Amino acid sequence: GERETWGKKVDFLLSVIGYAVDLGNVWRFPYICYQNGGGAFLLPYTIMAIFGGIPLFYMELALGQYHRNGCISIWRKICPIFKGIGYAICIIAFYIASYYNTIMAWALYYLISSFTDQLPWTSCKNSWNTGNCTNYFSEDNITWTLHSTSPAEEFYTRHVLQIHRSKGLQDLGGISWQLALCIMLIFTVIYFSIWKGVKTSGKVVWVTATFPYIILSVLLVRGATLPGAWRGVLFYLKPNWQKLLETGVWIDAAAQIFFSLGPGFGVLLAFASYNKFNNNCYQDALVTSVVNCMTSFVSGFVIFTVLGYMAEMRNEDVSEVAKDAGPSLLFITYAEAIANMPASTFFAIIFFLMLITLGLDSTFAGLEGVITAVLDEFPHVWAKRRERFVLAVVITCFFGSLVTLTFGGAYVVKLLEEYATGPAVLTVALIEAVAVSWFYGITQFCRDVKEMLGFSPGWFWRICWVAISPLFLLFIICSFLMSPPQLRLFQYNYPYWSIILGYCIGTSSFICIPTYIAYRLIITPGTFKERIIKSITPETP
Amino acid sequence: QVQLQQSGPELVKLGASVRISCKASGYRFSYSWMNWVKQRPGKGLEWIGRIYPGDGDTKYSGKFKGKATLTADKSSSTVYMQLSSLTSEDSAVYFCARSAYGSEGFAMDYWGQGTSVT
Amino acid sequence: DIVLTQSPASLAVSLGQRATISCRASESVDNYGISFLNWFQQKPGQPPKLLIYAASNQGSGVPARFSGSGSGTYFSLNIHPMEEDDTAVYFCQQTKGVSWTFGGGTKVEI
Ligand SMILES: N#Cc1ccc2[nH]cc(CCCCN3CCN(c4ccc5oc(C(N)=O)cc5c4)CC3)c2c1
Ligand SMILES: [Cl-]
Ligand code: NA
Ligand code: NA
Repeated sequence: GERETWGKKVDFLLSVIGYAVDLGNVWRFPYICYQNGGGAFLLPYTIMAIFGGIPLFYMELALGQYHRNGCISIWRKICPIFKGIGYAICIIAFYIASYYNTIMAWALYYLISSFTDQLPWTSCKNSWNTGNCTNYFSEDNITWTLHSTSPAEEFYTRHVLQIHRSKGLQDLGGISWQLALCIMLIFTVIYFSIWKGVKTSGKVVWVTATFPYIILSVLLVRGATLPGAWRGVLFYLKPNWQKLLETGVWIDAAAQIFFSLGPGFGVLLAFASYNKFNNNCYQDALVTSVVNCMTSFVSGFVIFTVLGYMAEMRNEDVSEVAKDAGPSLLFITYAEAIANMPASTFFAIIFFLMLITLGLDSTFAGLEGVITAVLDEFPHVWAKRRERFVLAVVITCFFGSLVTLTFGGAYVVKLLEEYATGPAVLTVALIEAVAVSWFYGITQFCRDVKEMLGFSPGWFWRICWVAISPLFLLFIICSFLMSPPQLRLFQYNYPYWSIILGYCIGTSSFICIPTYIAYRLIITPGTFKERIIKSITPETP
Repeated sequence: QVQLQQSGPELVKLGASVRISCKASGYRFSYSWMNWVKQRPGKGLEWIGRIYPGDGDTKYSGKFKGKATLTADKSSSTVYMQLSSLTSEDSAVYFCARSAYGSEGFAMDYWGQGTSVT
Repeated sequence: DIVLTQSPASLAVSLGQRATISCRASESVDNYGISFLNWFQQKPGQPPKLLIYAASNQGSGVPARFSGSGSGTYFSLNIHPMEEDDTAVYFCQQTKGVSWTFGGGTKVEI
C-alpha cells in the first residue's frame, strides 16, 4: 500500500512546469502586459510573484509532499472542517474540463486543416467567407472601410466555430461534428496518458512539456527574422509608468500570476504527494516558478515579434492589430501572420502542435489532481481499479464539454472561462492558506517543512504564508466581486441573465465549503464551542 | 452598377481556337468568382469553369478540364477563356457570369450578353 | 459533382395558378447553414436572370411572386400565381462542390 512515487525527479519537475505553462501564457500574458504598461507591467508582475505567487506554490507543494493525501482527504490532517475544498475543486475541475478541452479541440481542428499546400485561411474564395472579406495584407487599394473582415477571422468564426449559425447563448444551436471528433481524439489521448497513474503521465510529459519549448524557440527565431518585429518588441517593452499608478494594473498582475502558477487547484498537492518525503521541494518550487515566469515572458516575445510584423505590413500602429482579446489572438491574428509567412504550411503545423501539447499537459495535470484527490479520499472503492474512474472522469468531462462544442459554443467557452475559475478558485486558495497558516499552526507547518527538507523556512516565507499571501489573495477576490464583467466575444454583448448564470457557476463551486462546514458542525456532538474545537483539530489517527 | 461586357461573335473552324474575354466593372472583381456557362442552341445551361482573380484559382467540370482554360487580368479587369479543338459540338453561346460571395450561395447575380461562336 | 434533377420538365400552368418546380440533389447542398442552391430564369434569347439565391433568399430586382423553399436535398420554386410575362425556362444550380452544375431545366407555359 505504498504511493507510486515519481520514476525520477525530472518527471515531477516536467509535470509541474507543463501544468503551470498553459494556453493562458500564450494569449493572456502579452495581452495584459501591453494593456497595463509593457516593461512597467514587469515591475508589478514580479512583485506579485515574489510576495504572493511563490509562497502559495511552495506552501502547497510542501503540504502535499508531507501529508501526501491529495486534496479531499489531506484536510483530515490539517483542518477537518475544511474538507469541502476538495469537492469545490472537483466542481471547478469539471467546468475547466468543459471549456479547456474544447479550446484544445479548436487547436486540433486548425492543425488538421493546416495539412494542405495552401492554408484555408488565406483567401476569401472559400464558401464560408462573406461579402465583407478583404485580404488582410493586400495593398491599400482595398481599404478596410469601417466593418471589413479578414479571411482568417471568417475561417475561425464561420468554418471552425460556425458562430454565425448561432445568435448568442439564447440559441446555443446545433453541434459541430468535426469538433466533436477532434475533442474525442483529445479525450482518448488524455485518458491513455493518465489512466495508469503517474508512472505513465510522467513519461508522456517528457515530450508534452518540452516540445512546446522547441517550437517556441523556432517561432521566436522566425518572428525575430520577420521585417518589422522591432516595432512589436518595442511596443511590448516600452514602459508606460503612468499606467502603473492605477490599481487596475496591479490587480491584473496579481491575478495573472496567481492563475499562471495555478495554486489552490489541488493539482500541486497531487503532484507533490508522490515525490519522496525527503525530496527538496523548496528548490523545485523556486525553479519551476522561475521557469513558468520566463516562459510567459518568452511567449509574449514570440507573439509580439509577429504582431509588430503584421502592423508594419499594413502600415498601422501595433495597437490597432492586437485588439483581439482571447483565443482570437491565436486563431485569427497569428493565423493571419502564419498564412503570409514565406515557408507557411510548416509554421502552422508546429504552432498548432505547440498549442495542443501545451494544453494537453495542463489537462493531464488537472485531471490527475482530481483523480488523486478522489482516489485518496475513497481507497476502499477505488485505487484497485485505477484504469476505471478515469474512463468515467473523461466521459463526464466530454459530456460536459458537449455544450461547449455547439455552434454557439465559443460563447460558453468565454462564459466558463470568466466565471468558472474566478472568485471561486481564489476563495478556495484563500481558505487553504488560512487553514494551513492560522487554523493549522504556522510554527507547526514550518516544523513539518524542517523535518521534511532539513531546514525551517526563513522568516520571509513565514510572513508571506501568514499575512501577505492571504492578504493579496483577498485583494484579488475583492477586486473581482466589485466589477461585473461585460463579456463580448464576437459582436455579441452578453445579456444580464448570462452574468447571473456566471455568478451561479461561481456560487456552485463555493457552495461546497460552507455546506460541509455546517454538516460537520451538525454531525459532531457537544456544545457549540466544543463542537467547533473538535471539528477544527486534525483527527490524528 | 455592375455590368459585364464580353467580345462579339466569332467563327468556328474545326481544330481552331478562340479567345473570349469578359471585362468587368462596378465591383471589386478580384474578390468574386467569374463563371463561364455554355448554352447549346435548343438545349439547357452547362457550367464550364471558374476563376478567382486575385488568387488565380480555377475550377472546371469533368468535360472542359483540357478543352477550356480560364485566365484573369487585374489591370484590365478582364477574364478570358481559351477554347481549343473547336468541334461543331461546341458552337454555342458562352455567358460570363459573376458569382456572389460565399454567404450569398455563390449566386451568379450578373451575366454578360453572351458571346455566340458559330 | 452533385447531379440535380428537376422532376417537372414541363409546366402547363394557366393564369392565376401557382407553378411548383422541384429539384433533387444527389447529395445535400447545405454547408454552414447556407443551402448552396440558386434558381435562375431565362427568357428566349436572353441571359439567365437570377431569381433566388441560397434556395430561399429573394434575388435582386425580382418580384415577390417568385419564392423559393426547401432545404437539404429537396428544393422547390413555388411561383405565386403565374402570368404571361414569366413563361421562361427555370434552372436549378448547386454551388456546393468543386464543379458547380446546372439542372435539367424546366420550361413553363400556359
Ligand atoms: N480538463 C481539465 C482540467 C481540470 C481541472 C483543472 N485545474 C487546472 C487546470 C489547468 C487548465 C487551465 C485553467 N486556467 C487557465 C488560466 N485562467 C486565467 C489566467 C489569467 C488570468 O488573469 C486574469 C485577470 N482578471 O487579470 C484572469 C485570469 C484567468 C485561469 C484557469 C485544469 C484542466
Ligand atoms: Cl503568465
Ligand atoms: Na500558465
Ligand atoms: Na500547459
